[PDB]
Amino acid sequence: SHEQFRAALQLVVDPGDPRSYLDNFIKIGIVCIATVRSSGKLVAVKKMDLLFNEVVIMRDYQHENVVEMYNSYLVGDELWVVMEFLEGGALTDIVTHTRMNEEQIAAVCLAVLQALSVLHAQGVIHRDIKSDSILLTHDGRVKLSDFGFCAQVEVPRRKSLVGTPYWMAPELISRLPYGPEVDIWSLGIMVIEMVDGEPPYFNEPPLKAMKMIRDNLPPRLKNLHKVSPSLKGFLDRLLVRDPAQRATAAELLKHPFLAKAGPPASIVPLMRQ
Repeated sequence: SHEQFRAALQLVVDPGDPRSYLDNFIKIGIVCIATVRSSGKLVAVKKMDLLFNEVVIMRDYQHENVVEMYNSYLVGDELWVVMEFLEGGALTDIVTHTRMNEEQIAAVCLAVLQALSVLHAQGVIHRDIKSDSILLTHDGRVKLSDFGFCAQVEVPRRKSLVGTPYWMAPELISRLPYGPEVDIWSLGIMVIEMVDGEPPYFNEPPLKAMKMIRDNLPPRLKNLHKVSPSLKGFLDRLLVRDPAQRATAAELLKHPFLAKAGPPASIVPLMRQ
């Protein structure tokens, strides 16, 4: 915190306020929810009073798979963010108790990939890809959340120590320069999550795990006993230790595993329980 580091802040932010059109607020828990007098839509804000990276970077972007960040303001020492609110939860409330299928799995994967595919050419990297950063509509539509760790990359390589260890890239843990390909390794660990329910080494304290991520072969499935050879095949391309022999998002859409993705509706009954 500092009011000079908040100097390059205010500028990149709309002025005025939201409660000129928006009004019927209510603390819900996240913070608030208002209404649009023009239509009646409600929004959910997250108030406050680096992190630089969400505001500037993603204020220039919008995808149907990314919770839309509408507008940004502050009164005094307090930032107001209008945001696309959804009721439908995170994939973590699902993976942890029941066992998904390839149709549901395939749908979370390509959904996640539809985002990455444009976020990446656009020169940005999530850096915290895991089930926990995925949100769902009540209807069963799939989106990518939580860009509290992102950054904009001449400068095509990066090396900042960030994310969540059990999902991290070896090149990233190993302090070898990486690119967006890290986001690609993370998907596979989220895949292990969808099949077995947990990320590898999750029994371990994070740091030693980061060693075991560091110097063991790519992680293998404990299930497999109910695993179509196609999920292996897809899985088998994303868990590459050599960053360069690792498959690309552009490649993965063309993958036959993805013939099995289901509609939103096909996903709905997982949250229903």
